[PDB]
Amino acid sequence: NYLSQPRLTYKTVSGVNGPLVILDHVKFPRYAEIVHLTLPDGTKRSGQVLEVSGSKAVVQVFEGTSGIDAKKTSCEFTGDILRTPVSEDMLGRVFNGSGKPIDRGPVVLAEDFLDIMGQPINPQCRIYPEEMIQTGISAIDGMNSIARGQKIPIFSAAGLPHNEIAAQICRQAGLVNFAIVFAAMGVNMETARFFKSDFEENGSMDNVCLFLNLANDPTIERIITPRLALTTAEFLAYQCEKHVLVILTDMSSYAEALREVSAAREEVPGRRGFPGYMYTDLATIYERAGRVEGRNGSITQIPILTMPNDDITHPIPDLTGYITEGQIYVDRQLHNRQIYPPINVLPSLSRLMKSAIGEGMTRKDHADVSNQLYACYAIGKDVQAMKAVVGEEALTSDDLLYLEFLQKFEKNFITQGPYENRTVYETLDIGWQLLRIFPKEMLKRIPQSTLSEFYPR
Amino acid sequence: GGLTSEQYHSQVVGKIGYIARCMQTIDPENNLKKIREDYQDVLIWAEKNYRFEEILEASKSGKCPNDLDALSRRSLILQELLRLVSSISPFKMKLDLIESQYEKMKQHVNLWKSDYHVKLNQLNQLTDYLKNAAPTPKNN
Amino acid sequence: FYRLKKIQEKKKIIKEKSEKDLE
Amino acid sequence: TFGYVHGVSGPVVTACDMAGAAMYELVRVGHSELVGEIIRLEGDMATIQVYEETSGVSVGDPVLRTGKPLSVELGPGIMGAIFDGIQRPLSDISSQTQSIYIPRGVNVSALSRDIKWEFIPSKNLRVGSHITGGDIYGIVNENSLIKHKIMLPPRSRGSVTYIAPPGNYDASDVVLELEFEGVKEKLSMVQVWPVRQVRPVTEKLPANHPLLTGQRVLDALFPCVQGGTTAIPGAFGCGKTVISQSLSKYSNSDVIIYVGCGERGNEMSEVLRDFPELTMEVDGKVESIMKRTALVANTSNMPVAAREASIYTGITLSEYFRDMGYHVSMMADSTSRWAEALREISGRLAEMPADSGYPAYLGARLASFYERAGRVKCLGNPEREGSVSIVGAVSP
Amino acid sequence: ESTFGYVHGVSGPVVTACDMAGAAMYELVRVGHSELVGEIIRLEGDMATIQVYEETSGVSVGDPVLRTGKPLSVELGPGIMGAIFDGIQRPLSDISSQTQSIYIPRGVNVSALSRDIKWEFIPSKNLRVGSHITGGDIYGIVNENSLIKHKIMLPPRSRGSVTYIAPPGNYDASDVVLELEFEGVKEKLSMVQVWPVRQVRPVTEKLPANHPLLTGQRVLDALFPCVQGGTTAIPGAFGCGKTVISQSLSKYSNSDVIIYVGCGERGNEMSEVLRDFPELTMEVDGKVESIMKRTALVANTSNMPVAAREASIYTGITLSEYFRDMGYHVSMMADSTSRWAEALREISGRLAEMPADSGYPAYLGARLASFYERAGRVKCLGNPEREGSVSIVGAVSPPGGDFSDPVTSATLGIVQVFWGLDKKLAQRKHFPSVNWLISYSKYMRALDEYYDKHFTEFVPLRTKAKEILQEEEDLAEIVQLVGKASLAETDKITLEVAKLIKDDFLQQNGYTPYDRFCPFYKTVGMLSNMISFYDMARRAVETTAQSDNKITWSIIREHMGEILYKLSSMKFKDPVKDGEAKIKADYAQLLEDMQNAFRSLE
Amino acid sequence: EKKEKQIEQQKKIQMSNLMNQARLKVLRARDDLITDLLNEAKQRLSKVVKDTTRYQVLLDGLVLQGLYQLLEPRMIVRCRKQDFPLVKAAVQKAIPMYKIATKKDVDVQIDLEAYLPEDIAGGVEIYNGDRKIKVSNTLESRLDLIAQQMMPEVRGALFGANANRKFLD
Amino acid sequence: AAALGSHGSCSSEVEKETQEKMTILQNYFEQNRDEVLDNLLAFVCDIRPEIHENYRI
Ligand SMILES: Nc1ncnc2c1ncn2[C@@H]1O[C@H](COP(=O)(O)OP(=O)(O)O)[C@@H](O)[C@H]1O
Repeated sequence: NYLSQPRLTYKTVSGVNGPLVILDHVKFPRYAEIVHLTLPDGTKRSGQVLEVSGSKAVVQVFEGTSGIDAKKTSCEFTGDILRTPVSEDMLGRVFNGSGKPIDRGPVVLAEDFLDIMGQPINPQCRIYPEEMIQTGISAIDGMNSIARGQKIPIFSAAGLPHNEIAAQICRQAGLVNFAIVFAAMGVNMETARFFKSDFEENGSMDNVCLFLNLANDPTIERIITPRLALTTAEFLAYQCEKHVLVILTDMSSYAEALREVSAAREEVPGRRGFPGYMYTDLATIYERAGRVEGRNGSITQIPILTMPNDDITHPIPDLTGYITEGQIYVDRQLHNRQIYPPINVLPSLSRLMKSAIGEGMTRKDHADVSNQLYACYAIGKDVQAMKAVVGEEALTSDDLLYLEFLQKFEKNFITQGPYENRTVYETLDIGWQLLRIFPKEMLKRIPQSTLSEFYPR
Repeated sequence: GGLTSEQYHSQVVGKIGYIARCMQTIDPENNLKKIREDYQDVLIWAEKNYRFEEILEASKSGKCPNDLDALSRRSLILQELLRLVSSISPFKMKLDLIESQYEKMKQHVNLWKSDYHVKLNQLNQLTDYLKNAAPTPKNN
Repeated sequence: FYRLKKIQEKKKIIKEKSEKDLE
Repeated sequence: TFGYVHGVSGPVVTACDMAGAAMYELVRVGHSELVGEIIRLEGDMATIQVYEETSGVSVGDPVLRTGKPLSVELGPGIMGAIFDGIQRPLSDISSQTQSIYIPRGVNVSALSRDIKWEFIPSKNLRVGSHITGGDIYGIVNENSLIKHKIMLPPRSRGSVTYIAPPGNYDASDVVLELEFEGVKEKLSMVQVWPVRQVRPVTEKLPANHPLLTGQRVLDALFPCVQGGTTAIPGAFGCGKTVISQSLSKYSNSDVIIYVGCGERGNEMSEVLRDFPELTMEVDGKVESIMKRTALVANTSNMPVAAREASIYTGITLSEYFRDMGYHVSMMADSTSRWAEALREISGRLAEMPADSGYPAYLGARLASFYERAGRVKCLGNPEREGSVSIVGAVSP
Repeated sequence: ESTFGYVHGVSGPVVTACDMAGAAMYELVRVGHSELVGEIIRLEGDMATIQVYEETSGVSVGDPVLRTGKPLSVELGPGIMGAIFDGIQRPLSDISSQTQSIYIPRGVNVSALSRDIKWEFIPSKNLRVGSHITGGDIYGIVNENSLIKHKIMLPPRSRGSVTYIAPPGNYDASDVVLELEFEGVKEKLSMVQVWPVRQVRPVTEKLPANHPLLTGQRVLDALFPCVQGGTTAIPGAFGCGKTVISQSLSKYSNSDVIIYVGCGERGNEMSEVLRDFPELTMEVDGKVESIMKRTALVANTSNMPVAAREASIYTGITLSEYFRDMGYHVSMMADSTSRWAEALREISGRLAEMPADSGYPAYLGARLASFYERAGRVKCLGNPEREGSVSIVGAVSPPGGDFSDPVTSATLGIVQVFWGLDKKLAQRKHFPSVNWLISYSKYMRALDEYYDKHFTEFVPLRTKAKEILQEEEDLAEIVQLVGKASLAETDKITLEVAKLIKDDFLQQNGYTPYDRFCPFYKTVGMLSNMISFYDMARRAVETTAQSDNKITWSIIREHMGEILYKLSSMKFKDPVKDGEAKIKADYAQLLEDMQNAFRSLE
Repeated sequence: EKKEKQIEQQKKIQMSNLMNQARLKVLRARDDLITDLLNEAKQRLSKVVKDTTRYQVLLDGLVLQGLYQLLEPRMIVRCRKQDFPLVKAAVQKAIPMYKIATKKDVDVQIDLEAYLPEDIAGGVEIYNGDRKIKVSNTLESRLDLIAQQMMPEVRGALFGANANRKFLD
Repeated sequence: AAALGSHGSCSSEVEKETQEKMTILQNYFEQNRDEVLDNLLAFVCDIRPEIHENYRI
């Protein structure tokens, strides 16, 4: 039942250091409870107790500590953890990174006060994500197919059209109830306006929710922003049984907020100064995906991240790559050549694809065709690297065919218009229209039965 | 991002009070009847001697008109009329022309993109210079 | 840097404990 | 009113009787009134990172808290001024002291009082009239090019209780009084705003109109919009002066702000020598560009905090002119020198290094700075668009 | 003395507690009104510091902290097999069945082994009142599953004289089935024993490991073989196959039971295991049976509490040592021992200990060592002799994909087998992505005595395969700067056979039925053909380059292009559809066809 | 044709904006109705405080509730002048009940130098003797604290239960 | 002109549907207000003084 006991309010700010306000004389501090701070000028702020010890409570302040005062600050301890006022009516709405509305509508009337952290979905009750989504993009639906409830990020260099690809997934995604939750961390308004405008223009609003943390909004909200989005997605996908697609924009800016907090708290650094626990913290975001026992609903996720300095080995793409099932990669080596969408298949992979393809889902050839496209594209890059040393005179006639394959593959299989939608079946037809460039006997990844049914067609 | 609720409603009672001050300047005599009717909803809140706090809490209560995207458009039309009439001060324009220019501006999509605003800014550039410039052939 | 920062913090804590023990 | 110095170690001064202090409030430390920012509170004590050299600060010296964080005095008297990065007026420091140096602990007000400017009150206002943050309560005719729109501070609102008649005033004469919740505010022409706080606006508009530089390659192949964010590789051979001077001599911008983030001493003085001598055509006259620019100039040996605050001062000036409905442009002659200053602050705060030794927040400090660019509907009632275009040079 | 102390402070997974005077280090405690499990990681006066095994969000100062005198411990007995447990041995199936919710509720006190179920118990017949009994004595067999005779045995710390033994019948986990007396003190035992996970279960002797752990995969079984009782790592970057290998050993190996530890792994891993293992079947005695009947899962998915990763590893090895004492050849998967090391990093960080490298604690080497050294083949404890084993397979997941990583470096100094997975192979979808240059096995000298018996032809073939692959790398470093035209014809043959070995031997598709498993007779037959081509093709050039009638790689390819295609086709032979005699006959036909074709060039 | 696509896009955006503003008008109406319910509850409390019988029972509760949250050995209770005779009795009943439940003495004073605003309908606020810590038991605070947490039950009653919600996850 | 006419028609339709939805909301409110108002008034009046569970001695 409701917490009937009246909240204590403390002026006992015994110190302030970085983003932390250290209360004292506190009565039974509750770890991770939320405190509402009132500054001397009456400005409201909020903060989470990150450590407790006897009478002390180390409140991290979301809106930052600038202007906190050791005598005039008032800290109202709410007696409970951070909760989201979730409801169905969050679809068709826009909220800032702290869950306050910014669409000039009212506050959310809560159907429930879900804990923002969620809970671990019991691995016995986690239904395996077998059903396919067509995203409409051949570089995905062909060689990187996405399951219903499968978490799979877009990894990109900086300045690439990854937002336009993620918008295209929102525009075109459908199965081979539906809703979207969009989150963004540290997004520039020039990009926030793009997503908000694309959903409004496509008329999608009645089934999408947006959480926006803009580039100038307080950096600590980035930590709760994807959790508010996922908490709303858990309500929609488990309490209301929708298929929800969750888009998380620049998990890089989320990971930068982790690096800031650790640098200010002096927590132990892993690689590149990120928190030593970063894999657990990302897992608390990314594992809130997938189907569950006795619910029709599902949380798909497409995280999005700018890889710093294009480095695939960087902790952000690396830890994301160890959690999420598969990664879609987009590359300057395609985008500079005007190849939109710039999806480089070779570093890409969908872990849940092996299950989302073949009879009842897709044509029986799909599992073989995908692997042979990888072999030909990869050998094409390898003979291209050879050509750059030894020239086309040293390459065999078959090596020239792998170069012609690479050209026809990037022009036909990857390149696709921003409003062009391709079925998986049309994509596999294009797959064979490329694989047919080689003689039948060259196709060393495909079974003889699959070649006999599909190679001459 | 955006504005605090106190700032938002403060900007609303600002634009209401300002639309009224503009209306009193464009029409000291109630001659522009069809224009004045298109602001009666906001003008009541300033023609009555309300305290700033009273009109502010009335805006929070939704009794005052309070969409800033509506008030900015409505206020911009009146101000671009007032800038017109003030930038031609030596020649009082006819009342039918005033209500005609108001209607044409009310029908236009966005006045800052309009050639109306370009022409009016050029009129102001000449006028404001001539209010200060010394005797010389160019200035004559 | 992190090791040396924690060492300097531990020395500050030892100084604070000594100042309390001098009461 | 004031606390007392309790301890000192390099730039870090610990002070006691600081119980009323606030985090990042700005303090005058020592009998010399050295500037310093509170970096920590620990009860009735504060730790102040003094910006200036602390040599000679003594235990028991006074520590006067200014009621404000690092902040820019905005108002008439900005145009043609040269400031350091913490908003001290370098031309007035020279002219008032007759010394070649910046003295330690300058108290000089950043917009000079005892100068009288012609003020015109906005002719529609009356006693009892409603007014809101960003309303223009008058104009100051400081220059032929730039008329300074005097306006209500963004947080202020209420009913006008007095307005000054047309006349001559210094920045500390009361020009407007207004009442809200039974409390009166007396307003000067000077307006003080926290330098790390974005100045609010009615709407952050999409940027759509070109910032013509008058340069074929730039204006045709790589246009920057008004309100756009842009970078230049600021290095020796590159010729970075060409864009800087072209923007100065021709650009479709109403006001230009420069920030020297810690330039080399001679290179800074080259810029400060050149700009008084640059001119542009206006209404068929030729006039010095110093009528429409302000220079936030720092050499590499200015206090670390002046170099780190340099961009925040330049953008706070630029946002102030944006809120007048001027299409501001600004340059930073190297954001890398600003990031070295930010690195040094972080090293003195003893924070964890991120990449190449820079702090964790470098990306968010840059992104929150560039996000302050744009085109906007300003605050207050006169329905005016403005912009800030940011030209931040980089030195890889 | 009070049986409980109180929470003094909290920092993520670490709770400091006052009034803990007389609490033992690594004693288990219940923290909070929700009774969250935690274990005492430090002592600091009348005060203790607790690694809480459940998420501490909402724990308050002054919350009760109940002491227990128990260390972190696992119930062992009937009902382990086929169940799925969390990192602290609570069955996720009963958590779901009791709670009726998709979530794991904080602080659930569900008993690890169920007490309402009655199990069929056969006493060992030879025992009677007055008989002598000692730790590890099998006093009855419980008919748990069709595959797994659950040998009930006396706890290793216990000994005495039998005072009662239950007759054949049906009993639950609380029913007394055996009673001892020792020194005049009685001791009653049910079918469930509790073991402290941090303490190794003792053995009569740790035997040398001398039989291959045959797996699903060609490259493993042939070129880098594991041994039953061996310690193995699979260090690999994301998306390489480290779990596909972990699953493929679990689905297809000669291990009697598998303990699968989902320590810090993604959530859908456990779902994929629970999807596949009830449907996938082995065969015993002419009966088809589901492999889930021989597997236990210790889930602790990446989002479940960080501390529970450590308890999950120690739970899975304690279960594995329990079935090892039954004489079962256990295999234990650990899906990331670096996701364990990261939990040691995090608790060590909350305790503010000094780090060694990348923030990891200095004891990480010893923590990993005292995990892998729990492997072996053993003479079990107690009366009837057994030769059980634990084989451990740690899927190390190096940050950034870089094997200079401390977990990888410490693990490599501890394991005897290293299947290093290369991301560049996985990008090319060359799977299994095991890099044959960096990988090794230290067990080959111990396994040669098995191959010399069962597969006397194999040791030369293994040697030649490694040599052909090594030569391809030593050739490739030249070719990359001059072009293939620089090579001798023997070296073209070496490169081409190394491409056959790369694309058709080493590569193996673990999903498609032909390569879903690959028995050793298929593996040796494939390799024998590829090396038979090498020795004949090399002889053909070396025999004729002395003359005008010189054979070349192009001459061989144009005369024998169908043989090259047939050699690559050998992977498609399917042990489900094709009998052993059929695959052996086809592979013998390719040997004869090659011999007659090379005899036609000479 | 590009201009016609822009006309169709403008039509779609305009119809989308109409649907968005329509949805928001409904949501604003819901929030106003919930606000009217909370205002009517504040008015019902402003009637209850006229009965010194029920209002003394509320103050006996609200004062002791404050004491049980603070637990300090010295406390200051703040009320309006109109409340003070009732609050003095409430403190005189609460001190015994407090010492019983906590097994310890307390000194409690009423803040006769700093009464609450007359705008408050009723209830009490309680502070330490050092004033550094407080607990708010004004009837307005109690109503907002509960009416915020009960908002799911309130929405379920004033608009009916959500037909799509099938699990309490 | 055909787009502008369709926008005017749609504006009338969404306003009509909004006034219908607001009528339905007003009805559910007036059917339930008394019970809700009395329940909030009961919970807010029913104080139940409590010490925090972690208090000792
Ligand atoms: N032997 C194999 N046969 C076929 N596909 C494989 C094989 N090994 C790995 N893969 C593919 O590689 C993907 C990534 O491997 P996985 O082990 O799931 O990743 P990780 O190494 O991060 O645990 C798998 O989902 C599967 O699609």
